[PDB]
Amino acid sequence: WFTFDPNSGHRDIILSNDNQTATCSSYDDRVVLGTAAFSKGVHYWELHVDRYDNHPDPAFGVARASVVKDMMLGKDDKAWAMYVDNNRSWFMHCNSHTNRTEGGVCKGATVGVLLDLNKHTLTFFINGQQQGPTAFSHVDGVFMPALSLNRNVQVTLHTGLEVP
Repeated sequence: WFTFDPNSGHRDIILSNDNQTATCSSYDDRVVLGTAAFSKGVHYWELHVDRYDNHPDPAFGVARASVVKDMMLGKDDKAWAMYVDNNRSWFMHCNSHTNRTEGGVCKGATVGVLLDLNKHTLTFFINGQQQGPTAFSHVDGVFMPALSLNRNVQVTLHTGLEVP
């Protein structure tokens, strides 16, 4: 179980619903992290897309605590993310794009994030279906759940979820 960390986020992040819900005041992407740090075991969580207006690229994944908070997740070397619009996703890390996958998100979609620190992998799901191949492998160290979004998106966190 974790929530959004109100002390982790860019100041433009807006938390609500006992810190289970996030949006942003900015049209620029801003980061917020979860209250959990993972270093072992297998973790799965979901983000429900409460609101998706226009054509933004919210991003979902995991990060080091020192991730830059005022840019899309995966623009620096401290986050591993899937960014996704209404049409398609990309995987991003270190501002490098891999594995474009057709099929995106919309209001009512769910994004699932599977951080497997036994196998050292990060895998994404949309609406219960794996999105692309395993996104990143040989992932090591300590990760916090991460989100970036702007004012065109609102997401609600669902945690304490059984691994599929």
